[PDB]
Amino acid sequence: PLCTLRQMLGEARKHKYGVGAFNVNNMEQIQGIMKAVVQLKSPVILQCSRGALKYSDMIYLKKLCEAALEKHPDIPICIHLDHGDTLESVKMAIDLGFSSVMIDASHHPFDENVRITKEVVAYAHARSVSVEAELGLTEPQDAKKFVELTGVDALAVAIGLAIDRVKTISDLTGIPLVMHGVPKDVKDMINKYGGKMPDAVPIESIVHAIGEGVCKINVDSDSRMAMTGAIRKVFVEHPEKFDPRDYLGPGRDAITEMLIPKIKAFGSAGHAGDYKVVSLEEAKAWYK
Amino acid sequence: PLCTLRQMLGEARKHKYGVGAFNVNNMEQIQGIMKAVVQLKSPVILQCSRGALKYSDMIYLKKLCEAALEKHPDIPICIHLDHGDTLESVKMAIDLGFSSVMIDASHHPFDENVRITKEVVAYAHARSVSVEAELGTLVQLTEPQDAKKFVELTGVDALAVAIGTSHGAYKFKSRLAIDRVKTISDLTGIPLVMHGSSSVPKDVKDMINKYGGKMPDAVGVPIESIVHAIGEGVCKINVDSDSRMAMTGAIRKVFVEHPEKFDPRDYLGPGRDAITEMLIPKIKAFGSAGHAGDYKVVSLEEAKAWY
Ligand SMILES: [Zn+2]
Repeated sequence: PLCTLRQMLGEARKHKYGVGAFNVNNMEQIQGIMKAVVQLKSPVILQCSRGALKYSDMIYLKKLCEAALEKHPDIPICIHLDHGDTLESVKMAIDLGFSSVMIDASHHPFDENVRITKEVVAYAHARSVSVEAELGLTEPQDAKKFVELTGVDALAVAIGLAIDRVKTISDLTGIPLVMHGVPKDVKDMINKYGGKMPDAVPIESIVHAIGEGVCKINVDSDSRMAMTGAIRKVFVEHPEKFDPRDYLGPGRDAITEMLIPKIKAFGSAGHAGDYKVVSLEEAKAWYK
Repeated sequence: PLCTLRQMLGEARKHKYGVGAFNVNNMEQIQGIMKAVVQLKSPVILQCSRGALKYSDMIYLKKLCEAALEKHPDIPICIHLDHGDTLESVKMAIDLGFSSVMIDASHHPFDENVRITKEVVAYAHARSVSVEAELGTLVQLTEPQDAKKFVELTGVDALAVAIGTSHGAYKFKSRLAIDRVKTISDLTGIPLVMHGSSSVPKDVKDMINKYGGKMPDAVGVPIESIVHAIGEGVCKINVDSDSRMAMTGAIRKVFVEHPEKFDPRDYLGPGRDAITEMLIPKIKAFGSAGHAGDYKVVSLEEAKAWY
């Protein structure tokens, strides 16, 4: 059922596991993600940026998310606006039926980040909708003050040695923390088949951080790369094929295969049935 | 609004135009088709084969079609099951909200085709849903007198005819039977459908081959031939390979010119736009442009009275 971020991450915090939050932009991406979380009976957060909403003209993505919610009634599913920039973007998402939003004003000075975030929280909490915010190396007492002044349900913090910082931020704020954004397999495949990926690019570190309070792990690039590597492989190996199902299907399955190990490591496997999901309407009571 | 094939093709037949019926399998393909028909203010048939519904777990495609219906309220849009094989596949499509279904029993002897088709017609007409059937294969070309008898015995709303086309991008080695079309049209009195009608336009094929694809001998139906058939009674023209080639060609181009890109929106976006650009002159040629505002669409519930 549609689930709030507050309830889904509160459960993860209480049982020391993290939930993957996967950016989705079209049908094959949502299908690849849901096959993994359903196979591992894990809750999931589907997230969409304002750009993803533009790409799908808003309505197509809303309807694909309704499809997931209907096809897998027993999986807690949070639909979340990633990297929201303004109250106007938040209103737009809540209107589409989202159950959570991120208001990212972390590039602003502290007081202005608080001002903008507070306004979003008032609007969202009145509808039962959860709010994630960010504060950007983060003094734990500054994190505590920010959460006190704003009332956000979750806090993305600048992470990095200092794992007791994560622990301290989690203990002082008392709320779920979020960790924002590269497999050899995917990387090698893309280059093998014509790609030119940056020389950029550790799971253990993420596991370590979950144990101290990180409850939401954002994954976007990895899925994009899995799909692209799979399509490039079909294009080289079978150049006569032109039906999109012939390369998007393999791309959809690469996403699922790349996600299974991650979900297992984050620890949310098996937890989908742990709690009765609270509706947005019943959630309004949490905020009085 | 959601429209029946009987209404949409009846208008097409009365005014001597044809309506493109485009297979869709996902979001970007629907978006590409809708942008073209909305630009041209034309009717449109979005069709989903049983394979497309498998690919989309049924519900994702049902919801994407709803998104199209909601986003473009004033365009008559028929949601049609392409190449249904059994009454069970037809009940499934109707349950998903479709307004039209094709029952293809053309590979069965005449009497069996008639029997399987009658079963579908009874269930579909009882819900106001239109029915397309096929007599002739694709090589059994359609016999005009037999087509007249089949329609009288089945009551279908539209008949797919066999005149030389076929599915796929390699329809000819380097033709067709359009004289039969007028005769079938006159004898049956109903809208006719032409399957395997992608044209494999030059722009699209050249792009695939320029950027690593291997389709040097792809050949489609010339647009002039389809325009001629429309003038003789063809009202629905099925197009699938052309959209597939357009998307694939555009993705291949991005992959070569910009090997650094790996976000699917960066290549499926250009894919979607290529479908739209490919469809615009085709829709103009079919003659359906500017006709989306011609009639008030009858709901499936009201359409039950027709039967
Ligand atoms: Zn066909």
